[PDB]
Amino acid sequence: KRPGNKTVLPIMSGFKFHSKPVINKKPRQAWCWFKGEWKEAMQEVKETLAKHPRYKGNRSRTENIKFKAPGRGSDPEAAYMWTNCRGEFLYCNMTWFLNWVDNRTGQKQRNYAPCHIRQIINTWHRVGKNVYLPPREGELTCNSTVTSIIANIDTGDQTDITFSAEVAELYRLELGDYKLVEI
Amino acid sequence: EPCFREENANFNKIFLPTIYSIIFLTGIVGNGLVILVMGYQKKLRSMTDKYRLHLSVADLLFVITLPFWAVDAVANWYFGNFLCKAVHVIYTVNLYSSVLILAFISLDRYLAIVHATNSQRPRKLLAEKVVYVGVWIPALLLTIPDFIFANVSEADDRYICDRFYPNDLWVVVFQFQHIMVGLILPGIVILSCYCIIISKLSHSKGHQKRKALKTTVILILAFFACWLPYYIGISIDSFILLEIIKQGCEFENTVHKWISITEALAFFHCCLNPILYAFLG
Amino acid sequence: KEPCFREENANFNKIFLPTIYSIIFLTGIVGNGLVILVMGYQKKLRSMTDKYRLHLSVADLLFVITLPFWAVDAVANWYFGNFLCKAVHVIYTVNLYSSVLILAFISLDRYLAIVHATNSQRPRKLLAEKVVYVGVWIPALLLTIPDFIFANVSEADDRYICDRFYPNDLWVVVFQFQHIMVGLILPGIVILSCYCIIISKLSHSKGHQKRKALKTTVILILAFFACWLPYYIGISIDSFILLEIIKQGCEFENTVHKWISITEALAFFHCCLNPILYAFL
Amino acid sequence: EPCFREENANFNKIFLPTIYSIIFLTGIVGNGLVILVMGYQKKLRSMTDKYRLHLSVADLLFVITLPFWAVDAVANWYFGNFLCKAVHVIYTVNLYSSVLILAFISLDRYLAIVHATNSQRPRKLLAEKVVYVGVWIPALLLTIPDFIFANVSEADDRYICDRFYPNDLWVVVFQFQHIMVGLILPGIVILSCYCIIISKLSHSKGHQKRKALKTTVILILAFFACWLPYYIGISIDSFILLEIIKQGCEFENTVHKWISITEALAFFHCCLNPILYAFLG
Amino acid sequence: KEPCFREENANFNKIFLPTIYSIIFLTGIVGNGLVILVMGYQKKLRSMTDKYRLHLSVADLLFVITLPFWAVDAVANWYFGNFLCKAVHVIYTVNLYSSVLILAFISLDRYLAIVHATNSQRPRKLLAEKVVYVGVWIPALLLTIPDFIFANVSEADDRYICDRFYPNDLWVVVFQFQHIMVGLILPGIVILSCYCIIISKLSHSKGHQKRKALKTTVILILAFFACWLPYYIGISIDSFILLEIIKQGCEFENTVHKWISITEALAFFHCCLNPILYAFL
Repeated sequence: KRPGNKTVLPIMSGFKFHSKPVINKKPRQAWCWFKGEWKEAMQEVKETLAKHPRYKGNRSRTENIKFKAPGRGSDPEAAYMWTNCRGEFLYCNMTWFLNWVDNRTGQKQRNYAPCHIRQIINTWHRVGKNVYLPPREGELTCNSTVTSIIANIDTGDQTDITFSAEVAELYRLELGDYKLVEI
Repeated sequence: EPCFREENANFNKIFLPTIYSIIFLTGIVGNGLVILVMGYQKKLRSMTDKYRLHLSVADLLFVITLPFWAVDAVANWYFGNFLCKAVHVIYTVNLYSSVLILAFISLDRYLAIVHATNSQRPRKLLAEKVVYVGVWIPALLLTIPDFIFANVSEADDRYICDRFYPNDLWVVVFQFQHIMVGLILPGIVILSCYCIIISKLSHSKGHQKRKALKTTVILILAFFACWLPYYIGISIDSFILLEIIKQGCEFENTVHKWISITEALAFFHCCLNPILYAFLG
Repeated sequence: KEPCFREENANFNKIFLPTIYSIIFLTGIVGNGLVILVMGYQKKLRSMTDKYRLHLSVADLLFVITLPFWAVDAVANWYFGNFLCKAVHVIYTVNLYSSVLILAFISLDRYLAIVHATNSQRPRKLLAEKVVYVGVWIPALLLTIPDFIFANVSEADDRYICDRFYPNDLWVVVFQFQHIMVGLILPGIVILSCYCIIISKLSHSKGHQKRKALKTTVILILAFFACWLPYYIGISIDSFILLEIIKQGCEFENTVHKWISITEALAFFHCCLNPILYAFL
Repeated sequence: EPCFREENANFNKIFLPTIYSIIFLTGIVGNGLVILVMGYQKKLRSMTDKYRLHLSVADLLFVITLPFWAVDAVANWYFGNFLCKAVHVIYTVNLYSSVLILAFISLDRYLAIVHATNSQRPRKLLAEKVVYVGVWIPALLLTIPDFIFANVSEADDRYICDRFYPNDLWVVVFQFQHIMVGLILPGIVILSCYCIIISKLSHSKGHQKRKALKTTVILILAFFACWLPYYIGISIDSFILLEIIKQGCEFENTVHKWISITEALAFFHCCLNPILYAFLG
Repeated sequence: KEPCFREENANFNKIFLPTIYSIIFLTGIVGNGLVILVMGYQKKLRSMTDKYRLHLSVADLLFVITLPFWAVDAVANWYFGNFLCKAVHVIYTVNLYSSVLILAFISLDRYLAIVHATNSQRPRKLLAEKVVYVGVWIPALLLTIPDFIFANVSEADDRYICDRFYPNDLWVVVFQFQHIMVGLILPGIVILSCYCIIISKLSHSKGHQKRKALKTTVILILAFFACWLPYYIGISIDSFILLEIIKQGCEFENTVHKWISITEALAFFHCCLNPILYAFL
């Protein structure tokens, strides 16, 4: 949800009974809350990775299995979020939610992410960029259920599950069991 | 902090129209007796009496419409917009013309004691004809921004007869000029001419007589000490509305309760002529 | 929806009602016993309006002996029977009505005394002796048949409140409607009419020494109306709460109940001031 | 209810020493000026003045020690048992003897107006010999229990100087006997005295002459007006300690706060002799 | 061991302080300007006390320059520099000491006028002219130097308040006690000793009419002390709260702060009454 300019009853300004609304100083700042039993889901993901036969790490422990963000200087779509919320494209820093999931003590842990809008996004299919309109005013809200994860899992001394921006992997998930055949 | 929220205390809605009813009863009886003993019968003694009859008839035209303010104090209207226009313009014209007339009587006393010799015809013509262009016409042209801008509006769950300006900047400049015409500039004129009055009185202590300036003095001091906290409260409302001294919603509705109580207590200017006539003071 | 919800009653009212009741009971007993003993028993009449002051004093006795029953009804509730609750309510209503009717009669008396100063010298004695008793005492007793019937004591959580009760709230609000009209407006309109006529006809006089006696009468009526006005506005607003006009302030409704109790206490200065006007002149 | 509690409200913790201090300084100044102009100089004229000397002396020996209560209202009584005993016995003797001599001057005016001829030596008898045995002797023999039961106490943190009794019924025995000797029987005695005074003064309306009663009338009225809410407060506290008017704990706490503020208001009774002397009223 | 328990809730006070500051501002500027324009500008002194009233008028003039700055400090927080903050506080000190020193001087004037009325006439003129300036003005200027040293503007969350600041609590203790001693106890003992000697010597006099001019002086000093006094007890308690005699009342301490603001508001009335006692006789 991205808040806009807070409003009051229209005009109603006079000698008596006058109110002042609240303007939106940052039209680009948004918010994104992820709800549910997230840590239980992520330890179920760790248990499934330990269940997987192609995981070359220590399957007897899941504490070494960690979810890591890519390093700085990388893509805005690969480091931060990229999703469409009613015509606008959200970019959220994944420090607080990733620290809250992984319980990394000594840093900032929160169940949401601080978000900034971007009118300029990359292209996941072709090579290029797209520049959009300035964002619409008012209230901007979106609601969906998280169902899958785009990531890459490196096997070494420690298991660093590195999240990627492979948008095509969602459709490869959804249509991987189906295969076209010709009778 | 979403916005400022309107929550009036319940003691406002019950202490308020009792005060309006008190001033209504004493105003009707006092202005009625004063106009019927003076204007209907022409029993004048000095030129001050005509000035105070002009003050009394503006006060009377106020206290026709005073119970509509009493109705607005506790409840919401069903009459219409035209009566709201009439009550607001009559409020503005009496509020301006009262301190105007109170300035004219002060300059009349200044002409009385300082230019005691070479002023008989100017006092007579001033009390006869000049106050009609000096009092009502500037006051009624000051009612035109109330006449062509104000309206009723529905705050959804109730009907309100009050002021509605295009922006808060209009509000602060209108109250600012309202203060300049209501307290400050007539106050400077009145107090300066009273300085000159007492300065010339100090030269004539050898013959006293008189004991007649005390009525005008208690009138001006009663009016100013009656009207002062209303101006102070709306100046505080001005300073928070021009966002210099922002403090929160609790200070805003504290100022609003304050200005309501001070205007209710400040309308005792209706009951300042006839009780002083009855006390002969 | 929202029920009556008056199960919150006060404490500062329960402390401050009895002390004003006791000071008014002491001053009513003392001053009214003194004025009856000096004037009605010993026949020390010099003027003729004093007889009407005696009748007002008699009504003040009828209020002040029954006043500590109102005090124990304030702190406790009734422990002394439905008959005595009927007695205190009927004597409350007859003294409250007889006070304003004898003030209307002294109003008409000063009007006939000064306007008809040539021919009304036997009619003033006629209205002193004959028509005054059927003028004030008979209507006050005959209007209290509902005060005889509806008054009772009702059971509660071991309270036994002494209160009048009606078949519905419609009978209640029409009772305070008739109460407000023939308690304020008709005596008020006849008092204001004859008094504005008496000021308009004293204006034909050149400030004589017969105007030195009006001041007691006018401070009497203005003190009486100033004391009984806020209770009158309170009963007007409380009646306007019912019959579905103002249905928003239920918290405002029991604050109106608190205010109406405290102004019902504070309206009792009328019995104090009759010997206070003899302490002064 | 789990239990009961003790709690002083926060506002009177600063408000009571202010009233205590202002009445302390005006009491010492007025009483000292009265004794210096009258007792040391022997400049008294009438027989009332000697009673005014006695009032001033008792008022002094109350008011110089009143700052100990001004300290102990907010602070802790680390002074001593003997000091608490002394201040309590002198508070009670100055509460009693003032009412006693105020009854005595009513008796003196009674003897003045009706027995103006056949009593001259009784005036000096009741002003010289009867005063010692009938004022200070009863006001000392009524103050044995606060000589013999009074003590300080450390109840939890607080060092308390306060009137302490073995059980609750002794408190209401004291309070009932206290109101009946402090207000009630002087009430009837003084009321009968002035009733007969005005009843036989009405026989001589043709010779008004002196009107020296007005000083004593203003004194008795102001004294009773200052002391009456304290009496009704201690009556209400007696009635709640007979557990007949039970409502809850916070009602009795508000009764306690009412007792504190009404005793503070009843301490105004000190400066009524010297203020009326300074006004020559 | 809570250090401060910082709060904000003074919303009623933040509007009650500027309106009282403004009314004292207006009545002080008119009264002081008129009294200097009559007394000092054209030499209308009839007694030697008029020079004292002239100097007190100069002091109250200097205070009614700075009352609008006190109003801005009441509503908002201070904006205009440490030098102007020091100026406001230093003339606050010279008023608060010069008023009591010059009223002790008029006490000495009246004492020497009534006691040594034969051998002391030239020393009366000597104290009227010569030693009066070095008596009132420069001792206050000696006392002003901790205000210039310690009081300044401090750092807050965009407030920059103008108060008096000290390195620790010990300086707060010593300067508030020395302020209350030099404000209360020596002028109090000299005023009461001198006045009791005046009225003791007046007892030998045969009720002469030379105490008619004494009446204005006594009502001046008593109105002055009734003005300045609850602030004195409040600051006595606020000095007494330190050095841990009472430490449990943090909310009590905040109540003391609110009451000390309200008693400053009440105790700034003394500049109003000095020309009001010339408006009345």
